[PDB]
Parts: sequence; C-alpha cells; structure tokens
Amino acid sequence: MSTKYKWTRTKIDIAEGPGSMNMANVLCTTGAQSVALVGERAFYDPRTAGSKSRFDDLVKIAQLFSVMADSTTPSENHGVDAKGYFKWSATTAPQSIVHRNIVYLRLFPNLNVFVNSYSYFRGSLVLRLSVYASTFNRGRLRMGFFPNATTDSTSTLDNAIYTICDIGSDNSFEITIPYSFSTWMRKTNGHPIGLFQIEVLNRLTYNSSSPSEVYCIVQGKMGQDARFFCPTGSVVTFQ
Amino acid sequence: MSTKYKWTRTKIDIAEGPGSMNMANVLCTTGAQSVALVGERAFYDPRTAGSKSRFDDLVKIAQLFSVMADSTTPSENHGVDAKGYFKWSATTAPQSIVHRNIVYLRLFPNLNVFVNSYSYFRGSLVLRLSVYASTFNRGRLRMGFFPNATTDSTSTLDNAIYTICDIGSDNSFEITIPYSFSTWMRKTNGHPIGLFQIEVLNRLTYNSSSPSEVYCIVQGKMGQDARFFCPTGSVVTFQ
Amino acid sequence: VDNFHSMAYDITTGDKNPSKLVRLETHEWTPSWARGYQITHVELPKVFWDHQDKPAYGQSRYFAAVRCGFHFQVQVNVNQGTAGSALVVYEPKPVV
Amino acid sequence: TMSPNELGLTSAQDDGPLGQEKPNYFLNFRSMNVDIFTVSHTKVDNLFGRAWFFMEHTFTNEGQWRVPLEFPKQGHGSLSLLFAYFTGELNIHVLFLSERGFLRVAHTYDTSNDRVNFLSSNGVITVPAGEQMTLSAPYYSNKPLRTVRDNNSLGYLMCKPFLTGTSTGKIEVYLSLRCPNFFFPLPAPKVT
Amino acid sequence: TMSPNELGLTSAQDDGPLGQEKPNYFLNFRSMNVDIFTVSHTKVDNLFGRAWFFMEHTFTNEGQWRVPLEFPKQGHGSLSLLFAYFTGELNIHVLFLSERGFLRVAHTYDTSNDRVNFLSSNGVITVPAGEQMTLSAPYYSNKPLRTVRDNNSLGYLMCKPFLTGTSTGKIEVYLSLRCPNFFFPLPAPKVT
RNA sequence: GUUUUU
RNA sequence: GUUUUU
RNA sequence: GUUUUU
RNA sequence: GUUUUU
Repeated sequence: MSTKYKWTRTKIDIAEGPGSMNMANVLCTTGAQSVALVGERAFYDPRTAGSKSRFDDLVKIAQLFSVMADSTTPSENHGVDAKGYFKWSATTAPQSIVHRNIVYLRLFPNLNVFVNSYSYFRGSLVLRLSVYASTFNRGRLRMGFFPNATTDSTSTLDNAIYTICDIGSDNSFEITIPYSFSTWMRKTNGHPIGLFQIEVLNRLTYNSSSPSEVYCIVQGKMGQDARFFCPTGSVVTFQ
Repeated sequence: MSTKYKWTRTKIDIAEGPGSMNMANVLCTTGAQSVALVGERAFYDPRTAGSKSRFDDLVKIAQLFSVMADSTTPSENHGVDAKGYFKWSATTAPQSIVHRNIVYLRLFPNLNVFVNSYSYFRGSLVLRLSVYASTFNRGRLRMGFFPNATTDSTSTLDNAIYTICDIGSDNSFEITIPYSFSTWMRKTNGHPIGLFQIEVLNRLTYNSSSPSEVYCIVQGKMGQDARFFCPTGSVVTFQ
Repeated sequence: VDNFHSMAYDITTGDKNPSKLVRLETHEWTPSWARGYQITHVELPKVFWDHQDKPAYGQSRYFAAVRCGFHFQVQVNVNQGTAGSALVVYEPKPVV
Repeated sequence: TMSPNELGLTSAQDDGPLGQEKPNYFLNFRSMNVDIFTVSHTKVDNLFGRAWFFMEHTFTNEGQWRVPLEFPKQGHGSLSLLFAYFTGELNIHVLFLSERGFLRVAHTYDTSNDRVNFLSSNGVITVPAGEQMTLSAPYYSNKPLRTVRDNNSLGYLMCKPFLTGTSTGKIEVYLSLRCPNFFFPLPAPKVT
Repeated sequence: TMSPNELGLTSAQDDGPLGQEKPNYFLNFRSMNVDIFTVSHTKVDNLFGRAWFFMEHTFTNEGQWRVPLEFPKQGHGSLSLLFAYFTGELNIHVLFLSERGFLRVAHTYDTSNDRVNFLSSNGVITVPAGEQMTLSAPYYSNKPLRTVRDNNSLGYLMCKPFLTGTSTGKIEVYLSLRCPNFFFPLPAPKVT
C-alpha cells in the first residue's frame, strides 16, 4: 500500500503575477466570483421590453441606416460639403454637382459609435440616396464613388462605382462599396472610405404645379459582410 | 516515455484578489475550513425541542398572523388610526367608518422583521378581521382595500376589493390582496400596500343583556405564494 | 341573450369597445418648418383617455395599472403637385 | 369545489395545530407562484449562509480577547430572533488588521474561563498579519440546544495576538452559520 | 435570379418591420464574409465582457462611499447607449490602493440610502490592502429592466474601508458585465 | 439559457 | 531512462 | 499499516 | 442528513 510515503497535500507552483486582474479577456471576467446569496442566476423578462429575445450581436446595429453629417438646413454650398442633406435643382445643369465630399465612417451616427469603440473593421458599405420629389417631377442623377480617394474634386464618374437614379415611385437609390484596402482589416478611424459624388445627369423637370427643386437625404450602413475587430480607446465623448 | 521532459509540479495562475473573503455567497461560507478535531459533524436532537424536524424555510413564518399596529387601548379616533384594535359601535351609522389607514408590511410584528431583513418581495397579503361580540349581537360590516392607494381618506368601496362580514358563529373575516405592482418584486419597505377601510354596513344590533359595542382585531400574514428576495441592511433595531 | 338580435352587434361589442380605433391627434404642418422639427406628438398611453369622449376613458378610470399594445395609423394627405417627407416614430420614455 | 371556509369565512379559535397552509380564493384570484431567481432566499441555510458584522476589538498588546457570541438584533440575522433554539455549524469571519504579527483564534462553548488559558488545545488557527480567515466552529456544545437569545447563545470566541514590536491594531469580527437548525418559533421581537 | 429591388432600387417607406437583412448585388460584387479571428468581437457577451474604467475615490478615513453606477458615454462601453434596456450580471472591478487595511465592498440596486448602513447584509467582500478583486453582482433589481441611460442604470456600489492607523489612499473602479441582455435599440448618441 | 467553453 | 511515484 | 478518508 | 451542489 502507499503507506511507504507519508500522505500529503498537493504542492503546486504559482505562476507569475498572482493576484493580477485581467480586464481584457471575457473568459476571465465571466469566471469572477459571485456576491449572490447562492451564486444564482435570475430569470430575465423580455416581454416587458416588447421583445421575444435579447440582442446578441452589435454588428446588426452597424447595419442600420443613419444620415451622413445630418443638418437642420440643406447644403448652402451647392452640396460641396459633408451635409447629407442637400437640394437638387431645376437650375443645376447636367454634369454640375449636387453633392461632393470625402466619406468617413464617423460621418454616420450609428457607425461613428463603432468608430469610437473598435479600432479596425472590414466589409462593404451601403449608401442610400432618397430624393423626395412630387409625382410630376422627373429626371436622372448619377452618384458615383471612388474608393479610397482623397482629393475632394469633381471628376468624371465613368470609371467610378456609380448608380444612375431615374425618378419614379421608389425614389430611394442604393450604392454598395465593397471592401477596398491593402490591409485585411482597416482602421475604423483612419483613411477615408473614398470620394462620394452625386452629379446631375438630366435636369429635374417640373410643371406649373410642381416644385422646381427637391430635397435629398443620404444614409449609410454596413453590408451583410460587415465586421469590426479590435476595440480601442475613445476619440470622442458622447452625451 | 515522457522522460524527454523533466517532471514538474503543476503551475497555475492565481486570480485577482487572492485571500479576499466572500461574506455574501453561502456556497462560499459553507466551504470554509473546520476547527473541528476531525472536521466532523454532530448528531442534532430535535426531540429536546419537541420537534420532529428543524425549520428550513423562513417564508412560513411570514405566513403567520400578527396584529397590525397593536395597542393596549382601542382606537380613540373612531378607528382612523393605524391601530388594528378598534371598537365597533351601536352608535356608528351605516357608511360611517370604524377603521381606516394606509397599510405597510412594517405594521405587522412578524412581517416587520422581514422588512428589516429583505429588500424586496412579492405575493398576496391576507388580513383577518376578528370581531368579538356576543351570540345576540348581529350586523354587517364591509371592509375593502384599494391596492397601492396613498390618500388616507374615506371612499366608497364599491370598486375596491371588499369583504362583507355578517356576524354569526365564525366571527373572523379574511380578505386577500393579490400582488399588485408595476415591478415583478416590490420594495419590502417602500410604497404602501394600499388603503384599508372597514365601513359600517348595518348598525351593530343588541338587546337588554348584550353589549352595544364590541372589540375588533386585525391580523396580517403573507399568502401561500409569498416570497422575499434580496436581503438588505437594517432600518431599525430590535430588542 | 336576445334570440331576435334587436341589436345586431357582436355580443362582445361593449367589452372590446375600449380597444377601438380612435383619433388621438391632428395638426397642420406648416411649410416653413425646418428639417427635424417636431410636427406633433401624443402622450402615450394616457392619450387614449384624452377626453371623457374616448371609448377607453370609461374603464381607464377604475384601474391604476395598465399593460397594452398599440397599432398607430398616422395619416397625412397631400395633392400630387406637392412633395415632402415626415418621420413617424415611436419614442419610449427612455428616448423622450 | 370551493368551500366557504376557503373564501374568507373562518374561526380564529379553530387554527390549532400550528401550521395550516389553507388556500384562499375569489373568482378572479388564485395563488400564483412566480420565481424571479433560480433559488430561494428564504431558506434558513441560504439566508444565514451569509455573514453579518458582529463587533470590533482594538489591541495594543497580546492580551487575550474573549467575547460572548450571540445572535444579532441588528442585521438580516435578526430573523433568528423568531426562533427559540439553535444547533449546528458556526462560521466565524475574523479580520486581522495589523502591520506585523499573528492572530491566534479559538472557539469554545465551555463557560469556564480557565479552559481558555491554554489556547492551543481549543484550536487557535493562525491568521498572519493583514490576512483574514473564516473558521467553521462545530457544535461542541454541552447543551443539545442553544437558546437563540442568550448573551452567549453562540459559544465564546478567543483572540490572542502574537505581536513582534510596538505594533498595534484592531480586529473586526463577522459571523455566519453553515446549516442551521432552528426550532419552536416564538413571537416577533419589539423595536427600540 | 436577382430582382431590381436587390440591385439598389427600393423605397424607404417600405422598410418596416425593423431588421431586414436584404442582400445587395452587382455584376462583379457579392457579399463576401471573411473572418480574421476565431471569434466575433461584435457579440454583446464578448465586447462587454471586457471592463472599462469608471471612476476613482480617494479616502482619508473609513467613511463609506456610495456611487451610482451607470453605463459609460466614454469607453467602448458606449456601444450600450445604442440600447434602451438592460438586465443581467454585473462585473465590478475594484482596486484598493492602501498600505495597511481592508476594503468592504457591496452592491445593491435598492435606492434607499438606509439599507446600506448595515453593509454586511448586502455582501461586503473583503479586499486586503494592496489587492484587487472582481465581484459579480447579480440582478437583484426591483425593476425587471434597467433603462440603460439612468444616472443609476446600474445599481449603487458601496465601499467602506477598515483602516488601522493614519494610513490613507485611493480606490480606483472598473466595470464590466457578464452576459448582457439589451433590448429595443434607440437612436445613436450625439457628441459633446 | 450552448446565457463559460465544445 | 521505472532516470517523480506504483 | 484502513497507520489520510470510504 | 440531498444537512455543498445535481
């Protein structure tokens, strides 16, 4: 029998930094001690929230449209600013620009939050232009996008990813930008997404009882392949 | 054979706050070391206590009747006080009030203890009015209860949870209040339970050899669905 | 139950009456108004008992607690010649 | 069906024996049990399984400290005052606040003062300075049951510190119990 | 085949119900999912499973410290501001910076100040001086859901230190949550 | 509630 | 290399 | 030497 | 004494 050896408590070596507290790995925090009377769990009630289940993934929120650099008043510079709230006019000639600006994720309310949370990301971005005109107004508008561009200057969109918008019943037009960068993941708050330009293709037509100019709204969201990766410090403070 | 690696004692990382003592979780305290000679357990003797088994759940005690704001003398304000010891009179007219007050758990000896122990709770509350009259006395008395009420004022009980009491052989009358609050659990010592009113329905009748007024006692206990949840600090000191 | 149905209504008419659809508000949008301006708003849920002429006003009086679901129908009519867009959104107490 | 007895009409003089879980109903009411947590917080083992402050002692020297241990009329432990007798394991939480030294801790139900002079026989676990231990004292009681109220309902606690230099400090104490056996519930306590 | 709806031509007034994972294509484009790590960093459990600074308190004496705990409008935890309601376990990370002593820590959602006077009933884990602990407070909330914004969205934290001599110091606090249940996402926050 | 992990 | 221990 | 414990 | 937990 093992009576040739005196019985003893197990001896173990304690690794470096015992007592060190890891506030980075979730696998570490979830295992923390419980101040609960019996280290028990509670029964959650989604109904009171009107939901059938909790919200598990945040990416889905990044996939929700939000106005770009939204303002109370339309672009007072013929749309050459970041305001995603500009006017299209009977006055503007074809090839004239109704909007132009360099796009960044922070220009979007929902996205700007992730920009201040995660350090990198990847995936396609979707922009939806909604022109609110009357049933009589007609015309076309081509909006292109040069991925990764930086020179904020009007330029032919023949080689850019563009979408021609013909006014009808569904006056909301989408444009997808697939992920385009040297790196596999890209800074959330780094290099611009590219040059966004919406040029006039065919003058907005009208009649005696219809407006000679209409309002437009530009929204932005992440694609179904969107992803965010490293959480980083904050660059701004919300309220 | 594993002789390509020198044999070693296991190495392990020690989580944050080693030596910290958890005085909140029972699962923690029950595992504490034993100063017992052989870390042994004793044989308990219930018989000496006249019992066949120990007492495992405290809720059962909360389910034991106790007089509300008990006093040595009956209500000297026609029952408009918190005293659950008032008089019903031949003199009081129908619809006149024999008792009225806002009910709180602390108004009950047994319950007040849980009030000073737990922070929240849930379940129905049962009040039992015991009118002690002679075999000749007859009459009716309606006691209602407006759950969650705060305005201590006499009001028609037609819409309140009421119970009409007709004097007979069993002169103890019960009234149940089912749990009524916005929250799933409710503060043990927070918002009132409601307005408790016992109005006269039919004047207490009597004769030459019977009393013209009798004594009444109001008790309170928790329902079979009663529960208490979080233990909190104390708001009072017992003796 | 009146077998002759001198009242040709569903027997549970009076019961469901308070859940009936009702006009909660009306307002005239002014053309001058800027983007993001608040056109109109309705206190929820006490608006369904807005006046003593509301089907639900009756019962709502005899109870202090409420738990209900809503079905709104914001209506805005404008001739074809005109254009514009409004944002109809529900704002829980947290948002408000 | 439902009897008039279960509808509120009863007699207070027909309640014995003690402990009648009679159901109470009305047309729109039924006893509904809803649980918010995976377990009970009313069970004696759980509630009392959580400690509560007891007292503090400041020591400027090794002199021994013996204090009667009793149930609280102050914290959530007051729920014990609803009972008359107790028996079972006793968890004692001691914190040694000192710079350099050791704290001898021991527990005995024995009323004799002398038995505690030689502390080693009793127990005397050692908490190094700046450390806190939780010792579970068994029911080495010469009495089958402990009246829950007694100024010494719980056995006496002994603390002697083996200091090294002029160092001094204070010893805070917390108490909790492991699986408690309470019997014969008595009337609720009064307030001060 | 592909419909014109999935090619960009749509109507903003036909988006309800909320949550339409509609695919968007073009001749040379298709949604391509590429994962750089073995798991997601967008999942609520993972992201929030990582703490973030909250606040610091400097104590020159044992006086108790109670502070409302709320969601951050500052760190990566700000992603919570996108929601309206919360419920679940709460991980509190406390660092006790002191030379010689002990730190009592407790958490309660109860708004009443008095309930916290007797700290022991609530919890009061003990972090010896120079040590840091991570306690996970359960959802002992009297409200089924916690509006995520409230200055007290998260329950109050209590810190009382049992110092021994003239020693003083400071207590830094960090917060994180275990498995969080968020509901009814609201509009994105503004910047200061 | 696979709501630590597979 | 049962050269940690059986 | 069940002479740690069953 | 499932009287740590299932």
